Amino acid sequence: TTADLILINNWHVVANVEDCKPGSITTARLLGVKLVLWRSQEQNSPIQVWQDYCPHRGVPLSMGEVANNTLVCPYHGWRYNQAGKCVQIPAHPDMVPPASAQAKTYHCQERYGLVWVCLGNPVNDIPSFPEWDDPNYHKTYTKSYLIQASPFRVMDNSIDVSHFPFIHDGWLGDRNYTKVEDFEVKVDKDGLTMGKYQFQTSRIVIEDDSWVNWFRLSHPLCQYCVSESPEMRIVDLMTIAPIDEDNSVLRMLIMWNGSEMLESKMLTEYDETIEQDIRILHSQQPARLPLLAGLPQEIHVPSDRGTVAYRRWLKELGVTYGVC
Amino acid sequence: MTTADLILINNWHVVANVEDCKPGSITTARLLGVKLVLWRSQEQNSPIQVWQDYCPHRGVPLSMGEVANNTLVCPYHGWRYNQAGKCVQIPAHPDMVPPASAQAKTYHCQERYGLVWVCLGNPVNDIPSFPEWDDPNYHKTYTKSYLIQASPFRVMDNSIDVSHFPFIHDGWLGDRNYTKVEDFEVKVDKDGLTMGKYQFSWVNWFRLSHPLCQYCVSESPEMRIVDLMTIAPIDEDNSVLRMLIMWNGSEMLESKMLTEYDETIEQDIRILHSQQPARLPLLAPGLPQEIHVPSDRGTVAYRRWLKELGVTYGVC
Amino acid sequence: MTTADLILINNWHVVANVEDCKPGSITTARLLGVKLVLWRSQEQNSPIQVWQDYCPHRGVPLSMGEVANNTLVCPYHGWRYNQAGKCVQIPAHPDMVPPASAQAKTYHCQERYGLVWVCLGNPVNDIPSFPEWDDPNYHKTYTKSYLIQASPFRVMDNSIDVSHFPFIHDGWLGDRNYTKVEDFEVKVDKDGLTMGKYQFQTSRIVSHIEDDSWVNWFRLSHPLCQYCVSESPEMRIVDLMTIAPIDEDNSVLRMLIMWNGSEMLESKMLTEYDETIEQDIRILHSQQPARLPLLAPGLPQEIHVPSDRGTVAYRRWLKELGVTYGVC
Ligand code: FES
Ligand code: FES
Ligand code: FES
Ligand SMILES: [Fe+3]
Ligand SMILES: [Fe+3]
Ligand SMILES: [Fe+3]
Repeated sequence: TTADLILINNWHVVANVEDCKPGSITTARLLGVKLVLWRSQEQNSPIQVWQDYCPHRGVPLSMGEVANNTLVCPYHGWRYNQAGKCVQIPAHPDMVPPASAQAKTYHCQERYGLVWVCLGNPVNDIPSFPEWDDPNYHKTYTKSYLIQASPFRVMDNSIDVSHFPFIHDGWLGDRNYTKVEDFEVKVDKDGLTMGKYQFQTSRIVIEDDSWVNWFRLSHPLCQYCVSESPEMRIVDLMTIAPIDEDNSVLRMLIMWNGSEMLESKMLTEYDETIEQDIRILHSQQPARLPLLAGLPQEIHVPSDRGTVAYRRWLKELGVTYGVC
Repeated sequence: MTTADLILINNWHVVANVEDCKPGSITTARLLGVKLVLWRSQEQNSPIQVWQDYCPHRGVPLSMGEVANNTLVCPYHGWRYNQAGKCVQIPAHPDMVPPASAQAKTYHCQERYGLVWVCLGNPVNDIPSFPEWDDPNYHKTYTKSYLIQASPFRVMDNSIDVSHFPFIHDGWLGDRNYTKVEDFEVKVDKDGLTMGKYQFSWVNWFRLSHPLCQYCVSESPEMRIVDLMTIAPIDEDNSVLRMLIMWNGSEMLESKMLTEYDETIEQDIRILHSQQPARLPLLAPGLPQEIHVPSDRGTVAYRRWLKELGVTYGVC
Repeated sequence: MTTADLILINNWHVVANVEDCKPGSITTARLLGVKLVLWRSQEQNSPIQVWQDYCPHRGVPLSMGEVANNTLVCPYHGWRYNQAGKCVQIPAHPDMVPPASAQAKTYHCQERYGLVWVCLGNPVNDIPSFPEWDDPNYHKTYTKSYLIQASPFRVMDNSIDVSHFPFIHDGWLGDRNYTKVEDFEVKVDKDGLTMGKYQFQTSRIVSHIEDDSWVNWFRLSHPLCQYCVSESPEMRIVDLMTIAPIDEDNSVLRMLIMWNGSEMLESKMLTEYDETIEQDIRILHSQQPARLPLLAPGLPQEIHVPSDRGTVAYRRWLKELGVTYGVC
């Protein structure tokens, strides 16, 4: 579509590396752009991420096939090498393909088992995830969640902490303990950091009903969360793929230093609470996130200081896509 | 799809039947482009609140919450709104007095004839009158609601139209062998529009003081039937039709009367859904202009009335 | 919606097959954003009327009515319209003189090749010619009608294209081992767009295994109809493809197929066309932008190679004709 600079020139997860097998074709959408992801059959072949579009007659390349180290358009069989250049036009086998015959290619990097894509010029680093190679931690990935809400409303809901005892009653919050103690938030050059805050709840992951959480966003659509009890530490990297201004894909990478056998329960806790959030996200109007300044204007109370700082951060960053 | 037409925004409109709103219940409706939430506390005889279905904190519909004591509680962070619409409790800050702006947008609501009437503006006009409501010799019945994909003014146009009876209502209100329409009278003054007696047996007349409500009278030597038809204007292109039917014959006719009304309402809806343009064409304006014959005098009068009232919503 | 393009409004378009308009029948169609009603009286050999599907009294579709004698009767108040579209009876006022405005909007209709052609405007062009129609050497069959969510001009672009045969029609109209496209000529002139004889290699289900060299040729005098001749040393197949432009983004494709060979080939002829038409539709539905891009020195612009000379010439011809509907 018509996204902004902090968005176009940043890295976004569009797939799990396990989604992209050798010789395979898959698709995604990012910032209004249709993407094709493909790999040759070679062992550990790299992933190409291109705009899903043959410039000859406008057919999606994802409808084609991988042949050797090339992607072949189904309509007239033009073949594109790994750099996106047309190397063969079958109707004219002795013709040099015109230089214009080329797919639009994007930057792709595999990191944390996720496929990261930059549609522009990649001036930012991929967000840090310190536990990735820590041998004390195990990992698991949630399924993806397609959410009919603005990506910035999706992240707003993930920075929100006061909703835990209501839509997450029995999982992350306690309807008996609704008060939200004070906490600190700072927005600097490291992005947005929400400081330590304690909340009363036990988790399927029992007398352990005191958890201290904090989180950081260096990237407005990624969040690194740390949730700690005396017994265990759980971290997660949530990535929100902005399909367009009104639709999102949520993925979460979870790591924990307890027993590896907790994996099933971890995925259940996250699945339950994600779907609880999605019920609210789908209902919110207007769909795009209102920035600080028909329907009434938003109201803020002190426990909204982090979601207020997020709206302020988005404005300073110059975000206009998916917001209002 | 909202309106500034005063005759619409400053008027009363039926949005529900009172039996639909039990104590402790939450229901939804739409009126003139606005999403409404209707709720009652669980105490007996509790009043009906009708609000814009929206929490001003983070934009969640209040209808997704729950009724607790005398309050409607938003599901997202549990802000509690009392029957007057004021937020009385913000659970994250139990000792804080909520901001003055933590307020639901509330609308006027009145129960009359067993229906829930709502005014979204200033209630300048009054609810249409219905004399037989106070008459112990008349039984009453309510049709189900009918959702119609047509402009509410085209819906009312079809109810003022009387020459179609022998065609789409053949066998029920008309007879294909008697198609000629005899002369009848219609006047528009500032009591509204009033169809003079006519007959296709049954002698009928009707009047509208409200452009989307109709009071019909149908009389025979045996008995007389009155109905109050109300057309809820959801937006410019969608309507909810209800009828309140009263009659002074045997009460056991109810099942048949409901069937006769159901048959002919559905015959009308088949026409209403097909008509183009969707908005009602007013007089003197790639589709040709309307044609009028003498038996259209009532629907012509209706188009003239709507122009004098200044209607622009759902009309062209 | 509608178009002011004269080449489209003042031209003839197929909207139905004559077999779907029985005496006494009412059917519907849509053409260039206009809703049509097609009807016939019960009489033997009655003509087909094609009118705007609209009663000017209160705006009801006349197609919801019924045919009575030689009139179409609106269901709402029973106004009766004769074959010329004039209202002859207003039942509420049986003695009145119906106003001149009580008249359906009527269009030009003409049955040819067993198809119903309609002109919404002033017919300055003729229905395209299909010489084999009157040849008793030739058998005929009609495909079913295919609703396609693509611009009618993209649908025709795909039918002018020949280099795609060995790919999406591999095993039917081409061979993945013979993908080179021989040279051929194209002309845009008084006749419209003509692709000269083009030889390609394939065996086909409608002929013998060794009959594996075919020669195609086609002419469009009308930008949404195509007369195509496909010939081998063993058989000659001709077809008249017609694309009904429902609106800018939706089309109805019909094909009338004739061949000079055994009448028993009919089932195989319909199988081949159905299989290849559906392969073409899979591509058509995927193409973006939806409207056909014209020539012009967001999405990257089209590239053209020499075997595109016919589809390039088509884009040039459409601009020369003044087409703006369904093109970009
Ligand atoms: S459209 Fe891709 S090769 Fe022609
Ligand atoms: S959205 Fe209603 S309490 Fe926060
Ligand atoms: S709308 Fe056709 S006769 Fe009245
Ligand atoms: Fe949550
Ligand atoms: Fe009726
Ligand atoms: Fe084809």
